[PDB]
Amino acid sequence: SRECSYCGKFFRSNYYLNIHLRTHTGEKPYKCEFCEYAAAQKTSLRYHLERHHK
Amino acid sequence: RECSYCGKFFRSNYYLNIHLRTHTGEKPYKCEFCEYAAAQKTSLRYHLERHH
DNA sequence: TTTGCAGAATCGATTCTGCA
DNA sequence: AATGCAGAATCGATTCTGCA
Ligand SMILES: [Cl-]
Ligand SMILES: [Zn+2]
Ligand SMILES: [Zn+2]
Ligand SMILES: [Zn+2]
Ligand SMILES: [Zn+2]
Ligand SMILES: [Zn+2]
Ligand SMILES: [Zn+2]
Ligand SMILES: [Zn+2]
Ligand SMILES: [Zn+2]
Repeated sequence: SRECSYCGKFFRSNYYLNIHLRTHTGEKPYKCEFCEYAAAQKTSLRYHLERHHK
Repeated sequence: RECSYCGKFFRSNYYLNIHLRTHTGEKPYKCEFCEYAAAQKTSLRYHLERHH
């Protein structure tokens, strides 16, 4: 589907809905190699690298 | 009135002392419903309003 | 159509400031 | 002057979206 069971928002793809769901479940598949930081979305990890590891 | 972490200036020593918590992470405001702790009162107040 | 990059927008959480 | 409450202003870690 494309509607969130938690917050009711509708998304443009099933693909992004499933990414969006992590925000409510806690699931965070992108692990920082350098610390114990994890992120739901690639961009959060990328920012985390640029700012805490430099 | 000057902070030694960030160099910023403030209007008073009272507020400088509160400002330092943002760096030191001393968080005297404490939620009696979750392990949430804050440096400034407004943060604890916001926290109570939407969580509890 | 489904997946993905990339970076701007968002808005929760915090800091700053007007006034007492 | 020093303290303090309250909300305006700001910030930034994440979400969302133009594009491919
Ligand atoms: Cl304390
Ligand atoms: Zn949702
Ligand atoms: Zn969208
Ligand atoms: Zn890291
Ligand atoms: Zn580090
Ligand atoms: Zn400072
Ligand atoms: Zn709490
Ligand atoms: Zn929360
Ligand atoms: Zn910003």
